[PDB]
Amino acid sequence: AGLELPVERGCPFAPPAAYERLRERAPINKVRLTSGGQAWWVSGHEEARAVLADGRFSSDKRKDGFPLFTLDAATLQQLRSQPPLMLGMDGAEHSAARRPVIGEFTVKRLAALRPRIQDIVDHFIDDMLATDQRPVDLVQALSLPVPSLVICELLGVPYTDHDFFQSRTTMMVSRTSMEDRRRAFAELRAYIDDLITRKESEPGDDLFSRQIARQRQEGTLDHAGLVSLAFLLLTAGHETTANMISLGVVGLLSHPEQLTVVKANPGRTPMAVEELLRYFTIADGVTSRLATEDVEIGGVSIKAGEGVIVSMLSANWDPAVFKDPAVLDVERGARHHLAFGFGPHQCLGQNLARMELQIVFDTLFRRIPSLRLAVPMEDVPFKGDSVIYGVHELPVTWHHHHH
Ligand code: HEM
Ligand SMILES: [Fe+3]
Repeated sequence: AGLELPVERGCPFAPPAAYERLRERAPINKVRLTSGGQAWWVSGHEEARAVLADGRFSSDKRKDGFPLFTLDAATLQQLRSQPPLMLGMDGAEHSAARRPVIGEFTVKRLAALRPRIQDIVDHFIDDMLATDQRPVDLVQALSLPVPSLVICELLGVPYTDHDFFQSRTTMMVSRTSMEDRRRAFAELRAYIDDLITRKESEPGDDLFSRQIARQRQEGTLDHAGLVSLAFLLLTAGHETTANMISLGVVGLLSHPEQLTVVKANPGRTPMAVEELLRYFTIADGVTSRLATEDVEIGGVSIKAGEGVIVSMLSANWDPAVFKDPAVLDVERGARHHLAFGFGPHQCLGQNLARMELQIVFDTLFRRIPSLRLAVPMEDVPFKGDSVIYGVHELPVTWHHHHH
């Protein structure tokens, strides 16, 4: 297996065959990188947690040797042409960047947000129940607009702007035209920049306001840093969630017995959302690291300066922790999944995500119980060649009845 990673996700109900055969060989294997390099590939679940929690495996893209797995040469160069992202800093510097935002995702904080989320979901579910289309693309009706608007709600954009925020955000993930996206971000970075300025003078009940207040009361303002935060949040939480919604439906639909459980008792939904996250693990290899020291792990001696890639999808399908990992079992209480990562960088909005999905799945199947795929499974175009797994478009329908 001189194989060169990454390997495309060809089947949405089983990870690349090569992945399993790699784990069967060892918890950690040195692999070939299509990008040209070479790096360590962690397939074992225990080792996955190990590295992701071990600070010796840096996430700083400013370091020579950082793996070009999910990164371009140009993408790496861009990151080295601006301040580091939270997703790219270590220890103290990281902590300092995360502490001031941890509060925006507490149980209480997110609790007050719930209603706003429900309303957004209900709205689009409505728009669906009134479409003049035979088949409807669940991706453009639900998947995309929901996470984006939920986030702008969080940041604090006025309701009177949802349409704008929805169109630019949606285009920033456009499939065609590298310029449309560029033009999308552009118009947004402008909106957000001024929106914040407005907030500085007469705030409200949003993240922006609360942030501007802390910086003032604490040390001093950082307009750019705040503008940067907004995008970090939108960026790391829009497509991931969207794709999770898409795959969540397809997964639930392709497993009736499981869908009935969720549809029968909504209290079982939260645990179902966890199984769905493990099952698909759409962030698979975004957890690339750069060893800054020599480390003995997984029975392998990793030398400093070498790249380390943690495969979350591989860890979440590790049979040594998840009995029959190949089966979609909403019932299993198997905690410890890594779809959200592990360690210092574990997903900051993992709970906002859990909330969205939970609300989306319940509402969707409660309001449109007979929802089914408008086309055969093999026809649904999955984003199997994308860094973050998902589905390009998902045609669907339901039964319009009479009494
Ligand atoms: C919906 C599915 C989502 C998945 C699967 C997901 C997954 C992840 C993963 C795996 C990481 C760690 C990456 C690494 O360590 O290199 C991460 C980080 C992060 N995610 Fe998400 N995420 C999701 C949604 C969100 C949402 C909704 C937000 C909030 C807007 C969010 C905010 C973040 C932030 C800020 C980080 C960086 C944390 C840090 O640097 O310490 N994520 N996410
Ligand atoms: Fe009726």
